[PDB]
Order: sequence, then structure tokens, then C-alpha cells
Amino acid sequence: AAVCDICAKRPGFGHNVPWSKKKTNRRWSPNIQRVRVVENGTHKRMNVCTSCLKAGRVSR
Amino acid sequence: DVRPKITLACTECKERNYITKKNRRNNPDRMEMAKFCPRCRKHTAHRETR
Amino acid sequence: PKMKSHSGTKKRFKVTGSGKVTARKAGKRHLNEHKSSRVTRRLTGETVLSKGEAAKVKKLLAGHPGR
Amino acid sequence: AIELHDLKPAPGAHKAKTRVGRGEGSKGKTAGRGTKGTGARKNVPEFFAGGQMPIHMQAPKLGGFHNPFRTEYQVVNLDKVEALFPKGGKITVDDLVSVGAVRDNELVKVLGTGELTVKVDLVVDAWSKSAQEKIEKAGGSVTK
RNA sequence: UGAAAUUGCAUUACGAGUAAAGAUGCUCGUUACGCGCAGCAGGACGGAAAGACCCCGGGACCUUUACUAUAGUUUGGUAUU
RNA sequence: UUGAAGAAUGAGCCUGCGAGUUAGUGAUGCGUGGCGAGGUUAACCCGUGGUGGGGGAGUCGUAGCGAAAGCGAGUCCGAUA
Ligand SMILES: CON(C)Cc1ccc(O)c2c1C[C@H]1C[C@H]3[C@H](N(C)C)C(O)=C(C(N)=O)C(=O)[C@@]3(O)C(O)=C1C2=O
Ligand SMILES: [Mg+2]
Ligand SMILES: [Mg+2]
Ligand SMILES: [Mg+2]
Ligand SMILES: [Mg+2]
Ligand SMILES: [Mg+2]
Ligand SMILES: [Mg+2]
Ligand SMILES: [Mg+2]
Ligand SMILES: [Mg+2]
Ligand SMILES: [Mg+2]
Ligand SMILES: [Mg+2]
Ligand SMILES: [Mg+2]
Ligand SMILES: [Mg+2]
Ligand SMILES: [Mg+2]
Ligand SMILES: [Mg+2]
Ligand SMILES: [Mg+2]
Ligand SMILES: [Mg+2]
Ligand SMILES: [Mg+2]
Ligand SMILES: [Mg+2]
Ligand SMILES: [Mg+2]
Ligand SMILES: [Mg+2]
Ligand SMILES: [Mg+2]
Ligand SMILES: [Mg+2]
Ligand SMILES: [Mg+2]
Ligand SMILES: [Mg+2]
Ligand SMILES: [Mg+2]
Ligand SMILES: [Mg+2]
Ligand SMILES: [Mg+2]
Ligand SMILES: [Mg+2]
Ligand SMILES: [Mg+2]
Ligand SMILES: [Mg+2]
Ligand SMILES: [Mg+2]
Ligand SMILES: [Mg+2]
Ligand SMILES: [Mg+2]
Ligand SMILES: [Mg+2]
Ligand SMILES: [Mg+2]
Ligand SMILES: [Mg+2]
Ligand SMILES: [Zn+2]
Ligand SMILES: [Zn+2]
Repeated sequence: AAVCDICAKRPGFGHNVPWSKKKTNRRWSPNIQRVRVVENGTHKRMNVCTSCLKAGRVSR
Repeated sequence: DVRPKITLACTECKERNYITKKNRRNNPDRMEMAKFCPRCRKHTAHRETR
Repeated sequence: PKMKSHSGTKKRFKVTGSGKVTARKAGKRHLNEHKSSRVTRRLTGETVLSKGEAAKVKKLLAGHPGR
Repeated sequence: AIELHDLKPAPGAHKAKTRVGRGEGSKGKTAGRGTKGTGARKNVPEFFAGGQMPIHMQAPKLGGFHNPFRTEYQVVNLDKVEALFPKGGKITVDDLVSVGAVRDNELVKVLGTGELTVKVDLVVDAWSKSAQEKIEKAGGSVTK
């Protein structure tokens, strides 16, 4: 996945820019990790970005 | 390559006043000339830069 | 819409008080060692364009007064 | 008592519009373009020179720079000062040279091509050395 | 009962010439009454398709150790750890 | 088109239609009108009454020369040549 279930981080779109500068469309995906979470009392998977995982916005 | 461009700078005000050509094989060492230095405003010894 | 002036013409040509068009002499940017001081003196000045070239430059400048 | 039907333009004030491509008794058929070629259909750009390196590329760029904070001195001359203040202008000022002509809201430098037979006190922004010399020679002064 | 392609024109001969170098139409001559019907294909450089060959301009697709890029595959770093 | 009555192109015929336009307070001339060392407003405001009045912010002319500091009927290169 490339969308964070927390903070809704989503891919950006930009350019491959070679030495000749012949720009080509490309994507920057967020570092989405699928981890086990225990929310309230629910065990389930969630696709969580590493930024949220580092900030602790996700309960494991 | 065999007759490179050499730059004569005054030995007083170290100013690259002139540029010319030598032979490298006929004149391997740096060349000494008395040329007019505009800054020094007279004739000063000019030496090829290293 | 307003007419844009030619960028190279702006950067390269001047217009005098009396409407003359002048440019800088060409051929003195490099390779100056073999050139005599007389040649460099001939190339170091400011040249006045011919009538046709001056008219073309004035058309290229969209009323720009030159550099 | 002109009445609207007596209003006519001055002779030569309304040149007839030339209408092209309307018969061979006028600019007809080819419409003043000749036969074939680029010019038969569109134009040629003024920067184009036929593939030869054009003048605006062969001429070297005048280098240099512009002063970002350059101020331009509105200039007035002693001829103009004498003409517009003939009755021995005692104290000319920026407002006075503006009501004559200096294009106000600018600095009002005074230059010295002229004679200045009268005595005058300029009170302006900057002046040339020759202008100042002529002014004190006539008996006047400058300030600011 | 009833089309068609075609069609600058018309009261649309031949010979030897001449001319954008191959003429019903120009020159010099020769021949020929007016109009139809069935036929034949030598010519009208016959009709049909803005030559499909050639060259010049543009395009397309194809190829490769042409150029510049890229999906993919692969290397290591780093995050997840 | 060097050259076409051309056996080079297009047109069967008539009627209708079918190609140098318009916009910029564009660029540059000219004619003409106004004002004139001055000329001119843009947005907008008023006139629900319009095509008129206001609005001078700006903008061009008023000094040039220099890369520029700058100097200035001079300036720049130069040695106050
Ligand atoms: C052996 O040499 N002889 C003299 C030639 C020739 C002989 C017998 C034939 O049967 C054909 C041809 C020529 C070709 C030309 C082809 C061409 N195409 C391939 C690009 C074209 O341009 C068209 C077209 N529609 O214009 C065609 O007709 C085409 O496809 C076709 O079918 C052809 C034939 O039939
Ligand atoms: Mg693109
Ligand atoms: Mg960490
Ligand atoms: Mg240089
Ligand atoms: Mg030299
Ligand atoms: Mg004609
Ligand atoms: Mg015609
Ligand atoms: Mg013409
Ligand atoms: Mg034509
Ligand atoms: Mg034509
Ligand atoms: Mg032609
Ligand atoms: Mg032509
Ligand atoms: Mg032309
Ligand atoms: Mg263009
Ligand atoms: Mg070339
Ligand atoms: Mg012949
Ligand atoms: Mg014959
Ligand atoms: Mg005949
Ligand atoms: Mg006849
Ligand atoms: Mg018959
Ligand atoms: Mg028959
Ligand atoms: Mg036949
Ligand atoms: Mg045929
Ligand atoms: Mg063809
Ligand atoms: Mg074909
Ligand atoms: Mg065919
Ligand atoms: Mg191609
Ligand atoms: Mg195809
Ligand atoms: Mg990896
Ligand atoms: Mg790793
Ligand atoms: Mg021909
Ligand atoms: Mg014909
Ligand atoms: Mg014919
Ligand atoms: Mg043809
Ligand atoms: Mg036809
Ligand atoms: Mg028709
Ligand atoms: Mg103002
Ligand atoms: Zn997130
Ligand atoms: Zn020296």
C-alpha cells in the first residue's frame, strides 16, 4: 500500500530528471508498513507510515 | 603542443602583461624578457609563469 | 497584448541620443594571443550598424531603448 | 447653424481603406505577395536570417550591470532658468522649477549650459561645478 | 420504361510542315454535298485513380554495439529494525 | 512556366454561396485634427440621463555619456594627457 491509515499520507508525483534533463513522470510513495495494532480491544492489521510509527500515533 | 602559449608576467608587480609562444624543446626553461609594464610604468623584467 | 522585445537584441544593442544603433565589436572574446595589438584595437571599439541592420534591430526592440 | 449634414472631414483626413484581392484592376489575385514561397502564405520572423547566424547572435552581448538603486536627476539648465525667471528670480525652488517644467517628485539637479546674467538662489538637489561657478559669478547661490 | 462515366468550346478532314521539339483548331497545299443506321478500334498523348517507379519535403512502422530516456531485473546504503 | 492554342493543370451548365478580418491606452511610418514645452490619462467615481464631467496614478517629451560609482553640454577610453 501507499496510503497511511493514520494521517492519510499519500504518494507524491514528480519527475525523473536525468543528466540530459529529459523529464519523465514518476511517483514518491510513503514508507507504508503493515503492522499489528491493538486499538481499544481490537486486534487487526493497519497500513501505517513510518513517520506515524515513529511518532507513536499507532498503538501496538 | 610543441609550441605552447606562455604568459609573461612582470617580476615586480607580478602582472600577467603579455602572452606569446616558445618552442619548449628549443627553449625548455622559463624565458626572461624586458617588456613595458603598464602598472610599473616602465620597462621591467618579465618572466614566464610557472 | 503588449509586444515583447527581443532579449538578445536588448542585451546586445544600444541606441544613441541621435537614433544611431551601435553594437560591440565582435571577435575579441578569446584566441587573442595570435592577434596583434592593432587587431585588438580594431576589435575593442563600438561599431555603428548599417541602415538595414539598424532598422532590423529597431524592429526587434519593441520600443526598448537598448541596453 | 452648421446642421449635422454640413459636417465633413478635412481633406486627406480619411484615407480610403485599400481592399486587396478584389480584381486585377487593383491589388488582385496574389494580393501583393507574388508567387510561391513562404511570403506567399505567412511571413518570415524578424529574428530569422535564413540560417546564417543572425546579428543578434553574432554581436557580443554588451555586458555590465544596472545599478538596482540608481536615481535619475531631473536636469535644468541655466538657459532655461534665465528664460523662465528673467526678472532676477530671487529664490527659485523645486516647486517653481516644477510649475515651469522639471517633472516634479524627482531630484532637481541644475546644470550649467548658458550665461545666467541674473542673480538667483537655486535651492535644489545637487548641481554641477560649472553651474555653481556661473551662479556665484552672477551673484547667486545654491543650497541643499 | 429508361440510366451511366464524361463534358472549355464546335459547322471537330487529310498530306507535308511548323510550334512546349508527337496538331481536327497554326502554315502551304490536297480532298470533301446535308443528315442518319449498324459496325471496327488507329488517334483525340481517349475515360477511370492530385504516379504505386524516381527524386525532393513530411509521416509512419521496423532494426541496431545511433542518441537521450524508461518499465523491468539487479547492487549496496538507510528506514521498518 | 525560360517558354502553353497547347496533346501540362482546373472548369459540363446556370443561380446562390465561398478568402486580407478583428482585438490591443502593442511596435513603426504617413495623412489629418487638437493642444504645444508641454501632450495625455488608466482603473475608477458621478451622470440610472447617453455619447458628458471628474480622475494626472502613471506615461512620453524635457540631456547626454558611461559596465557602473558617477560626471554633465559634455561624457567615456586615457596619464586632471
Ligand atoms: C508486377 O508488376 N506489375 C506491373 C504491377 C502489378 C501487377 C499485377 C497486379 O495484380 C498488381 C500490380 C501492382 C500492385 C500495386 C499495389 C500498390 N500497393 C501494394 C501499395 C497500390 O498502390 C495499389 C493501389 N490500390 O493503389 C494496388 O492496387 C496494389 O496493391 C496492387 O494490388 C497491385 C496489383 O494488383
Ligand atoms: Mg512534459
Ligand atoms: Mg527510528
Ligand atoms: Mg573576458
Ligand atoms: Mg593582446
Ligand atoms: Mg494581377
Ligand atoms: Mg483571376
Ligand atoms: Mg508586396
Ligand atoms: Mg502567391
Ligand atoms: Mg498561386
Ligand atoms: Mg518561384
Ligand atoms: Mg516571394
Ligand atoms: Mg523583409
Ligand atoms: Mg514569434
Ligand atoms: Mg549553419
Ligand atoms: Mg520543330
Ligand atoms: Mg501531321
Ligand atoms: Mg493543318
Ligand atoms: Mg481556325
Ligand atoms: Mg456511327
Ligand atoms: Mg454500333
Ligand atoms: Mg481509337
Ligand atoms: Mg489518360
Ligand atoms: Mg502527384
Ligand atoms: Mg496510392
Ligand atoms: Mg493502380
Ligand atoms: Mg521520421
Ligand atoms: Mg498506416
Ligand atoms: Mg534493496
Ligand atoms: Mg538493506
Ligand atoms: Mg518545364
Ligand atoms: Mg487543355
Ligand atoms: Mg486540345
Ligand atoms: Mg502539373
Ligand atoms: Mg477536367
Ligand atoms: Mg464551380
Ligand atoms: Mg506623477
Ligand atoms: Zn501516517
Ligand atoms: Zn611589472
